[PDB]
This record gives sequence, structure tokens and C-alpha cells, in this order.
Amino acid sequence: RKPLPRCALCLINMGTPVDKKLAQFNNWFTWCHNCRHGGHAGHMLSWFRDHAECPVSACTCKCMQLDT
Amino acid sequence: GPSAFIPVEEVLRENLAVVMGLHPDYFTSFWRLHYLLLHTDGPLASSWRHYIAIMAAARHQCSYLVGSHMAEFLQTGGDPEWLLGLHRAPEKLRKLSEINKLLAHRPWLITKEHIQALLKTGEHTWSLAELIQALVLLTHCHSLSSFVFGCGILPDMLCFVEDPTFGYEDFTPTFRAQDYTWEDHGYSLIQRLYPEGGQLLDEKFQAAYSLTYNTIADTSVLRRAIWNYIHCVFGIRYDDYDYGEVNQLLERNLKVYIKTVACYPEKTTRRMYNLFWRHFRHSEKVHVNLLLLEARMQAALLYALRAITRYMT
Amino acid sequence: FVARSIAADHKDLIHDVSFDFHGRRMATCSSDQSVKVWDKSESGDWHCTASWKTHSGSVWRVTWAHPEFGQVLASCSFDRTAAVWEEIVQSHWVKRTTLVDSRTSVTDVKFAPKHMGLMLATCSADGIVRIYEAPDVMNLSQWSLQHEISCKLSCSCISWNPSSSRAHSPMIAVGSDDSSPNAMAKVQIFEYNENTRKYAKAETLMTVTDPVHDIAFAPNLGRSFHILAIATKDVRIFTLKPVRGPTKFEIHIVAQFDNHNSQVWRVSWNITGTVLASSGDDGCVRLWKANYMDNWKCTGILK
Amino acid sequence: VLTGRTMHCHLDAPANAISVCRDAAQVVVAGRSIFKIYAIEEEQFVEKLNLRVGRKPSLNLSCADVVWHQMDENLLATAATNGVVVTWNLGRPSRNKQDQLFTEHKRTVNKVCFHPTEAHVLLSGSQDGFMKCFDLRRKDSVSTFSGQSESVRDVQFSIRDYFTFASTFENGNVQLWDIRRPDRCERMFTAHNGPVFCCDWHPEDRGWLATGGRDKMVKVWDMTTHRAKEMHCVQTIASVARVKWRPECRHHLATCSMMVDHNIYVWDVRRPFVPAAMFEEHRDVTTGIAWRHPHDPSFLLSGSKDSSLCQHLFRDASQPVERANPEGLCYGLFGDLAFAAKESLVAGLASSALSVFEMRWFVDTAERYALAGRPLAELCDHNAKVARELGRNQVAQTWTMLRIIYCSSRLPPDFFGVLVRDMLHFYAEQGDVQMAVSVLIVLGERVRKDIDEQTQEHWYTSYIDLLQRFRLWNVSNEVVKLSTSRAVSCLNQASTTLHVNCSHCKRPMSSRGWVCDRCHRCASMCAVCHHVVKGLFVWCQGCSHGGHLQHIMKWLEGSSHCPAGCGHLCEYS
Ligand SMILES: [Zn+2]
Ligand SMILES: [Zn+2]
Ligand SMILES: [Zn+2]
Ligand SMILES: [Zn+2]
Ligand SMILES: [Zn+2]
Ligand SMILES: [Zn+2]
Ligand SMILES: [Zn+2]
Repeated sequence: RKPLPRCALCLINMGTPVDKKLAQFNNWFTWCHNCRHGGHAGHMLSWFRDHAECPVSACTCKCMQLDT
Repeated sequence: GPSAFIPVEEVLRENLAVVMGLHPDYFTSFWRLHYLLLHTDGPLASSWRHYIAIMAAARHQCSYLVGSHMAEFLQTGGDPEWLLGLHRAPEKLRKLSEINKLLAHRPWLITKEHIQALLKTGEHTWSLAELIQALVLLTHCHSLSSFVFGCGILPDMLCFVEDPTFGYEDFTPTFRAQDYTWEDHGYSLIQRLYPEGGQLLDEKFQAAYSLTYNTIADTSVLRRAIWNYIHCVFGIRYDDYDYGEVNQLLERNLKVYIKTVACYPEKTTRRMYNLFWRHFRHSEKVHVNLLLLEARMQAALLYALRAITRYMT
Repeated sequence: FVARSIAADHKDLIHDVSFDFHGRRMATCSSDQSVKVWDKSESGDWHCTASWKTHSGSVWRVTWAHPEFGQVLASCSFDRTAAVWEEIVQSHWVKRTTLVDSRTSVTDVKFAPKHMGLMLATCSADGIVRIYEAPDVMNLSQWSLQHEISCKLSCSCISWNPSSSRAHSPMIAVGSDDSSPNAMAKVQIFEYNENTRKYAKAETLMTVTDPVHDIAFAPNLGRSFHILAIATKDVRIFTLKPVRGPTKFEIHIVAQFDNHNSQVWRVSWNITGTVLASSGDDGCVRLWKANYMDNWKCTGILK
Repeated sequence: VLTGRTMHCHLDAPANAISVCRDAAQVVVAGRSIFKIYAIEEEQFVEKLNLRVGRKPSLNLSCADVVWHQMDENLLATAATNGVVVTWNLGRPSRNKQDQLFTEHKRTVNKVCFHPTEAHVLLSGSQDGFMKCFDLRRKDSVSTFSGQSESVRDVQFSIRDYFTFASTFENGNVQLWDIRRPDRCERMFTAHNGPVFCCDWHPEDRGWLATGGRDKMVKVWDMTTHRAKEMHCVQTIASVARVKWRPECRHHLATCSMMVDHNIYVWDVRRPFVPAAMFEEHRDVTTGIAWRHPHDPSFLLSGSKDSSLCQHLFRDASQPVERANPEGLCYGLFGDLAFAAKESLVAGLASSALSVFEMRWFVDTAERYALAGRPLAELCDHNAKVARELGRNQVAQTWTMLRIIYCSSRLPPDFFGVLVRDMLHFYAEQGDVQMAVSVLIVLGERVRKDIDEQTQEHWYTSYIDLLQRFRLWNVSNEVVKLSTSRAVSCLNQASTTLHVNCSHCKRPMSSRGWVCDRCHRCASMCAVCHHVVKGLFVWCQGCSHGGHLQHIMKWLEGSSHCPAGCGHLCEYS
């Protein structure tokens, strides 16, 4: 019981509860394999749709285009 | 064998938990109470609850509960440096030692001034909900420390105590019995400050008070005798009981045994255990050496709740 | 403006309604000893989601906490207590703690601003107000009591100051209710004193003598002073400018609105904090705004 | 007509029980160490007689329940702590007017009673699950019953009838008997989930019994039918000790608490949530509640454990309903004024009505502005166009003027600094930070070295809070990233980095690789395309499976199974 990581966008800590949808896709983890910066799936999808830089301030690499 | 006082063959025919298994109902109730008190989330943290258990078991020199409790305190995020002593402990439990004194040795000096100084404004203050858990914890650990030696169960400390030469005084403002009783007054207060604790304490108290005695020359009279005698040891006097039956219903060997167990539990020996009622079965000597913790806990809780009630009146 | 009547399905007077952080949820309470939560839908409809019983006395003010800590509520009632109810995942609300320290009924409970952690303040009818704190954020059951203040008079309302700057120390306003004909002030200001780590006496509104029934601080958003509101038999708005012990203040009076011809019960500000709202015994809601020259005037009457 | 004010006399010892004679002139007050009698006067009650006058403090005086009689003012009766049903007849002038002493009970008696029609028949009830009946002809006994339950409390006796008789127990059942048939209980019905501490009939309505208990409930039962039919139920603050019915009315009670609460409440059985009346002149729990009336509406006696005895009046009661807050309103995010008020404030006084009465520029401008990436002129012109397209004109003029001032026999260089700073203060002061923050970000070092740090941090934090309130995360993070102060460009650098592991070796991998040092298996393979994932990597928590962000979304739209293959619905549909 120590705090889990948080989205770089929501600043809210992550988590998923381990018909009625118990744990939607938008709340899953997702992270850059070069940065190790992560967040919710939905917020990262929205951020990289209109932008192209690592969501965290002072980070540099272009996270999405590395693999696409 | 778990115990050097009870024969291993007797235990097999009928680490200290397996001993209490010969009674099903009370084993279940005690395990429920222990689970709620020490494991479930509540007003205090788990590390603090284990430390409280440690300080309440390091009062009768029970080198069985001052063990596993410190062995599971470390595995719950606790500070390893704290075990150096109370001098290393934070200035939040230092207010608890003075009341830990009488809750194990001499219950009758508790009063409003003690709880008030505990609930005093400053840089380290308790609330009601977070000290009522503490006192219930202390009473539970004292009762377990008494019972473990009451069965003589086979599996540093002096740096954890303040003035460790206190002891229990014989006795002679007595406590009148049916002036502040659990079933009417105290239950409401404990339930209001602690709902689940009150119900579990209630179930424990009636479960222990429904056990039979079998071998007897009407298995209720000796129960009442062994139930009220320990109470008048502490200061609560029931006026209705005729106290000739107390001496006329319990052998002096039984009396010295129960006093040795409930006052100075480190003083019991195998000769002390066997010197009373050799013609019986060990569960009969267990159901008697096992109700004394319940009577002790009842008296301690009644005294503490009388102390706390006056603080609001 | 239009209205949409909602079937309360309560058994007694509704006391308060409070809105979620994101504006999509709202919570209700009543003297029928219950709390209900309503969420808006796609077609702008309101429907119930939870109707569980909370206390055993008349349930007064119910508040929401910031969703950074989760979906955690709070309440006070005739039972001299205070709860920190939380919703967990169908979903249902489960209790977490019960602060039982006051000898008299707890009147109001208000969460602190985010920038000072998770805190909770409760005012008691006998005149004692107390601040709590939960340093272990992830388990809302280790609540501790940090400060205790004596108000020498009955307490009816409480309001935090949302100023997020580090040039403003935290401060809390206390609303009295005693009607005894002995004059004396009602509203008082308590200001944190981080030098000594205690709440002090900062200012006292001497011009207030009639019973105070609700209080509120205006959201700041960038303002360099403080704006206060008071729900007396009239509606008053105060302005407090700190001069560069506690800080010394300058207390001015801006509005002396008396077109309710009744007793004003509640006051509520906006998010940007430029328009005020209030309701009185007459029965309608008024809105007040500034005419860009420190000259407030009514801008609507909703009934 | 009785005429008394609100007065409180004094006692030297705490009391536990009160009884009232038929003449409404004298009252019995008694406890463990007091057995006096008091007489009610027009102005002040004064001491009259002391029944406890024995030379030694014997144990057969510590009463717990005292009852007078309604047709013989000389008769008295009480229950001593250890079972002694000692009766007192004042006719004998021999000072301590005692009478037939009884000791034929086993344990602590709890309450005694009397027949309101006869003066010889006596009842009793104690801890043994027994009910001691007696005949005052000095007989031997009458009909000692077997309750087959736990401690009996609040025995009492019927009012209109002559033979009915009820009694409530400690585990939670109430019974009903008959004198002539002492073998079996006529009626059997459970009432509470705890000790039943109280019982009383209804003087007016026949068969309408009302019981109270430690359940913190008070329930009125209908005995007209053959079953135990409930009619009402009242929730209270604490355990209910005494339940008393006010005369000449049909729907009012009077209940006193047993712990914590020191207050009497006069509940209306119709309105069970808020008390009608309230008395607050005491310091400890009020042990006894008794009337003063054969039938009068507004006179109540009381007695507590603070050694006090006082008379009450309905008129002087601190009525709480008349002095409560009836309304409540709050503002919403966009505008959602929700108003609640009594049904007597909007148009039959115990209900409310709920209604909701019902900023786009802020939201529209948030994502439509431009903050960096282009030279000053491009940003200024684009922002001016964005403002003009909405309706705000002065802001567009400010944009254009800033572009003229910066993007330029010459004016002095630092000539416009005060004007720009005053603009920033003017826009920030009136509560519009969307302009001050944006202008600060765009102009950068040209103006940032003119304002103090605290005010800048205030602007930034307030604007970010407002933005997050509307769920505009993109622009909020945009402000975070380009924030010109150190204290704001740190919010997303705190606890946002994960630690990645290999599921075959269970050991960490470095921060800039996709392969395993011991395993050698490339541990970044999408479960859809079987290709190396070098960028974004989604991860289900119950499967430890995942892959490309885009692939997994399409697969999860298509079906509800883990693509790697394992019985697991990663979303539970
Ligand atoms: Zn990064
Ligand atoms: Zn997110
Ligand atoms: Zn990256
Ligand atoms: Zn590997
Ligand atoms: Zn892939
Ligand atoms: Zn899987
Ligand atoms: Zn899965």
C-alpha cells in the first residue's frame, strides 16, 4: 500500500479494478519504451493526436512516431 | 508438545492456538476478535497496533506475545530502529505508559485526571476513537498474557518498561457492582465510540459465559463462585452473592492457583498446576484457567469505561 | 431561465445540495436521516443512484471532496459525529471513519483547499471548532485531530479561504448564531501562524450583531485581496486588504442589500467569483454583480 | 387548574425514580441514598418529610422503583436493590411507617406496579425471568410466574381492562398474561433487537401499546387483531429508558435517554424524524419522567442523577423546529443553481421542493488559441483572429497592440514596460487569467522579469485548476510544459515514471532498451502483429499481456478476449 504512478496529463494516480463494464480500456496503462513515461490510454491518445512530444515537461523524444 | 504442563498424550487425545481449539465456540469468537482488532483497517495504523500489543504484552513477561508481535511488526512497514526502547519511540506513546501501568498491575487508581492528560492539546494528541482502540488492545493483550502462562505454553524486554518493579498489591472507595454494568451502561458507550468492537466483545462475553463444567459432586454454582471471586479480587462487590459459598465452594488449592495466575502469572509451576484437582480432565482445568482472562477483561473494561464516562458528565 | 422540478422522494426537509467538482454530480441530504446521490444523463435528466442511510439524527450540511483523493463525501448530523463516506467499485458507498469528539451536535463540515492536503473542519454548537488531517492519503481511516479553537459563542457556519497563493496563509471564518440581547460580534477570522504553528485571532467584524445564518468566501482566481459574504437578515459583502502575530487587515463594507424583506438563509458564489447568489424567507433567489466601479447591483430574480 | 412556573429545587443525593399521587400535590423522589417526599406548591416546592430515617444505612432502603396508589393516598410501595418488595403505609403514626416486608425473591427486582382498580393486588418483576404476584391480605403469595426469559423490566398493568397484564424482557420479547390463568402467556411477539427498557399503554386508545428499547427505536403496536401489528416507529439518538404518554392528546410521547443524552423529547408519533419539544435543564441523564396530571396537557415532572427535581411546561420548551434552516443552494460548473426550500416557502410543513435553474467563451478559446512554435507576429495575429471570431474585441486590440509594441529618432527601449505590467495586473485582477497567462507565455522573457514569482505562480495555478475543472487536459498540460516558472514545470515530473520487468526472468530492464539481459527474449512484442514495440505499450493488469496502443484498441472493439490467448475478458465486456 504505497502510491501507484500517475498520468502525466490527469496528474491522478493510475489503477484498475483487479454487461456492466468493470474496467474500461481508457483507464489502462500505457508507456513509452524509451522514456518510461506513462498515463491513461485515452488521455495519451488524445494528446498525441494533436501533438507529437513526450507529455512530461522537459522530456524530449517523439514518443509515438518511434514505432509508427 | 505445545505445553510442558499438560501431557502431550492428553493434548493429542483431546503455536499456542491449537491449545485453545478444544473449545470450538470460544476459539471462533476469540479469533474473530483478534482478526478485527489487529488486522482490519481502523483509526490507528497496523504498526502502531503491533507496538501497542508489544507494550501490553511486555508487562507480564510473556515471552511468546512479545515475540511474533515484534516479528510481524517489522513486516508491516514498521521502523526497525524503534525496538531500541521507548526512549527511541516517538513522543506519542510516551503518554500511554502511565495508563499501561495500572491496566496490568493495579486497575483501581484510574480516574478522570488520567484520561484528561491523555486527551490534552499540544503537538501530540489523541482523539476518543483512537484511544478507545488502544485501551481495548491493551486489555486484550493483558488477558492473553495471563492465559498463556495459565496454560504454561512452550514456544531486551527490560529496555521497554518504565519502573519494571511495580507488581500487583493484594488490595487492602470500592466499586459497586450493579451501579455501572456492562449489559446496560458500558455497552452503549463502547458501541457509540466503537460499533464493531462492542459487538465482538459482547459475543465473546456471552460465549465464555455459556460453557459447562460437567464433573461436579448443577454446573452453575461453581461457575458463579469462580466468576465473582475474581471480581471481588479487583474491587467490584456484588451484594447479592453470599460469600460463604466462595470459601465453601472452592478448595484453597484452587484459590491459590487462580490468584497466582491472575496476579503474578510468571510464578506458576508444574507443581503449582498439578497441586489442585488431580482427579479431573485437563479441559476441566482449562475451562477454569480460561475464564479468568474473561473476568479480568470485564473488570478492566468496566473500570476504564467508568473513568471515561465521568469525563463527559 | 427555466426550472426543472425533480422528484425528491424524501420524507422530510431537504437541507443542502452540493455539486461535484466536475459539475455532473450532486448530493442531497435531509432530516429524514439519509443521503442520496444524483448523476446527470445524456438527455440532461437527473435520476437517483444511491439511497443509503447515514446517521441516526437529522442530517445537516453534506460536502464533496476533490476527486484527486477519490469520490469521498462527508456529513454531519444530530448525532454528535462526522463521517467520511466513500464510493467503491455495481458500486456502493461504504463508511471509512466516524469522528466522535463533540458533546453537542455538529453544525457544518467543510473540506480544505487542495494545496494544504486532505483536511476537514467541523464546528460544534457549544463553540468548539476543530481541524482534522489524513496524512496517509490512500486509506481514509487514519484521521487525526490537529488544532482546537474556542469561539466563546455558538457556532453555525464555517467557510474556508480558497486563495492558492503562497503569500496568503490559510484562514477560516466562523459564523455565530446566538440571539441573546447582549450585542457583541458574530463573525470572526482565524489565521494560521506558521511561525508558531497555531491558529490565531486575526480580525473580528464588530458591525455584525444580528444572527449570522450562512457564510462564504469568494473564489480568488487572481485577486489580490479577499472578498467575504454573510447571510444575516441582510446581505453584506466585505473586502479585506492585507497590509505588507497575525497580519493586520482593513475591513470595508461594500454591499448593504435589503430588498429581500426577509431573513437571508444561504449564500453561494460562482466559480470565477464575480456573481453572488442568495435565498431568503421571501422565497426567491437573487444574483448580484459588480458594475465595474465597486458598485454592486441586482442582475436577476429567480423564483 | 394547576398553576406553576418553571422552577428547579435541589436534592443532596442522586435519585432514580419518581411517582405522583392522585391529588397532584406531593411527589415521591427516591434513589439509592434518598427516600424523601416533596409537596408541590403554587410557587416553590419545599421539603415535607423524610422516610429514610433508620439509624443505620441498611440495604433495604436503596430503592430502584417507587409507586404510589391512585385511590389510597396512604399506601406506598417500592423495590429494594436486593430483592425486598417492602410496602409502606403512612396510616401507622409510628414514624418509620413500614409495613409487610417481603424477601421471597431471588435476585435484583426491577420494577413494581399496582392495579389502578384494586388496592390489594400487587405485582413485581426481577432479574430471574420471574413475576412475583402478591395479595396484601398478608396471605403467603399469589401466582409466581415462570417467564422463561432473561431479566424482566417495566412490568406495568392495563388501564381500561382489569385482567390484562404485560411485561417486557431483556433479550427482546414482550408478553401478555392473565391473573386467572397463570400457566401460559396469552400472547407472544418479538419487538426489538436488544433489551426492551420501557413499556406503557395508551390512556385514550385501547390496545395501543408502545415499547422502547436499546435499539434506539420506539414502536407502537396494535393489539386489536390477533397479531402484533405495527403502526408507527420513531428513531431517536440513544437508548430509550422511559416512554410516557401525554394525556388528553393522542399522538405525543415523552422519552428520556439512558446514556450521553441528557435531554427529554416530546415526539409526535405522526412525525417521527424531528422532535416536537425539547427540555435542556439538567447536567446528567434524566432517570425519571412522570406527569403531574390526572388529565391536563402541559405539566411534566422529572428527576435525574445530578440530584435535581424539576417541573416542566409545554410553553417554555425550547422548540427546535421553529428555529432551523429551511433552505440550501449551490452553484454548478457552467450554471446550475439548485434551490431547495420548504413547501410552505414556495407555495404541510415537512417537505421540500428541488429545482435546478440554469462560459462557452472560456472553453472555446482554450483549445483554439496558439501559444508557441511560430514567431511573435504569427502568434499575435492568430490569437487576434481567434478573439475577433468570438466577439471579444478589446482583447484582439490588445493582441495587435502588443505585436506593434514588440515586433517593431526612436522611442526609448524600456518605454512600454509599465504599461504591459499594468495590463497584466488589470486582466488578472478582474478574474480573467486566460489572457494574463497566455500573454505571459507568448511574450516570455520580454516581460517575465518584471513581475514577482508569487503572483506568477498564483496565475498559473488558478488557470490550471480552472482548466482541469472542465476536463481540458490537453491545454492544461500544454500550460504545464511551457510554464515559465520552475515551480509549475514540475507537476508532471513527480511519480510518473514506471519500472518495467520481464515476465520470464522477473528482473528489471534498463531505461533505453527492448531486450532482456538474461532472458535474451525481446520482451516487447505486440500480441496482435508480433512485432517489436518501441514506443507506446498498453498493459492489461489481470493478464500481464499487451501490445501496440492502436492494435489493442481495434482488437478490443472487435472482440473481448485477450489477443495473446488465455481465458480472460480483459474488460469484462
Ligand atoms: Zn518521458
Ligand atoms: Zn490520464
Ligand atoms: Zn518517449
Ligand atoms: Zn527475460
Ligand atoms: Zn502491434
Ligand atoms: Zn491475457
Ligand atoms: Zn486481460
